[PDB]
Amino acid sequence: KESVVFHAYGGSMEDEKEDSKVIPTECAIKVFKTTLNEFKNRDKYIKDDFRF
Amino acid sequence: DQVPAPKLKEVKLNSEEMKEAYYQTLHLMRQLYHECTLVHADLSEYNMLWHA
Amino acid sequence: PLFSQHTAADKHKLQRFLTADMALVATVYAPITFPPASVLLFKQKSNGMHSLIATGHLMSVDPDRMVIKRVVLSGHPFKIFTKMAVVRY
RNA sequence: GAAACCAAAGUCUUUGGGUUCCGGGGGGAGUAUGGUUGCAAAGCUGAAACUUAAAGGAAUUGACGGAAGGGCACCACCAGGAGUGGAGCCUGCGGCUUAAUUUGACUCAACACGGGAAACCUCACCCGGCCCGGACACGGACAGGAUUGACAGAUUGAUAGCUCUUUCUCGAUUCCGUGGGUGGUGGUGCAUGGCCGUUCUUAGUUGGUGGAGCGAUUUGUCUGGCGAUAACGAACG
RNA sequence: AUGAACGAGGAAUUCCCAGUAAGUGCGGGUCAUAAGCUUGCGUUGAUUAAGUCCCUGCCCUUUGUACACCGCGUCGCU
Repeated sequence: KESVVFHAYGGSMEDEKEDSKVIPTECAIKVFKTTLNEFKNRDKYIKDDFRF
Repeated sequence: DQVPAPKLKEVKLNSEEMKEAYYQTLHLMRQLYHECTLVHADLSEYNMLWHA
Repeated sequence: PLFSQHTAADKHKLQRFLTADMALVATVYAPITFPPASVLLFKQKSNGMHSLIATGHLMSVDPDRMVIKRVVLSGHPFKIFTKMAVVRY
């Protein structure tokens, strides 16, 4: 309802950086829905958080 | 192989496997409450996946 | 020669005929001559009569000035959806 | 008076009491140069080249608040009721095959909707076959025939002259091309009308008169918890 | 004849405030043949509430409001 999960195959980065994160072969991309008016009830768990 | 892990509700586990899954869920909840200092607040059968 | 537009860009579209008002560029293999230079164009009309057609000056000499021949292919769209078309011929 | 405002910022096109300084669209720029004062920092005086069609001043509303309140509704909620979602199945949707499994419609505002419970019809879709129902006008052919229809056999699903053989009928009612009209459940409902649905079954919409303002605009179309009350009346809903 | 699933159904969600839901049939449309659909009609018939903005939306009101600045670069020849 709020996000869509897509399975995809990740690429192999040719940059030999020592601090480069290892990309998994299979990845999941979650894209949150931004055009749906059903998210008006989610403010209860965000307004109570001191970090944001 | 681009197949997502099935949910805990849709998994047909045996009695020992169900007990092991319940113990793992309890341990994960204890680790989240104590070490991660966070409450999931949406923990259910559809929020848990069984893999290996 | 080959006739082209006299624009400022790199590619020059080939002109398949000589226009009566547009100023064109005639491009051909020729002995090299340093500009400026008066340029005259003649044709045998009949019985060795040199007829004048066009005139101008000599621009810079270079083989890098490419001439592009174009062909446009026509098609009649016989089915139309919104932003989608089915075209034949 | 541009107004904000001002008993002076009044006695100003009905323009003249005396006098001093100072501004001339915006930047460059209070910059450079020169002079002068200064221990110095600096000060006083102070350009141009070039650059732009605006820069600016007062007041009036509010698109929008990431500003806050109320108020409304079993297409929202509480108290519940009966349910669906779980079974089998009927019918609509997609996905999949199929020659076709026509198509329109995709949140409420599509999905037992298209009066759509389709054996033929319907029916548009697939396969096969038949007819012209080419109106009309021109040119050619045509009476010593332009043609139409047809028994029997071959073929054909078809007592389909549909084509051939077999040759029997028919009297311009035509035939072939040229233009050009019809016929389409063919394509655009993102080209239209009409009708319908929806926002919304909401609770609003517009005018007229009076008063304030040069004007945009304002009051009405109303502060309060009786009382203020430059406002009063209409019309649609 | 055959007798299956189906033991009141998670997450989630629909309609409903009185002759109302719900049960119950009947008639019309469709219809050569026909209703699980639809439109109507009677029959039997209640519990809860006389409220709220808690969810979903919608509606008004007042308060102001007509992309300001500080934090994209090195080298190369003609």
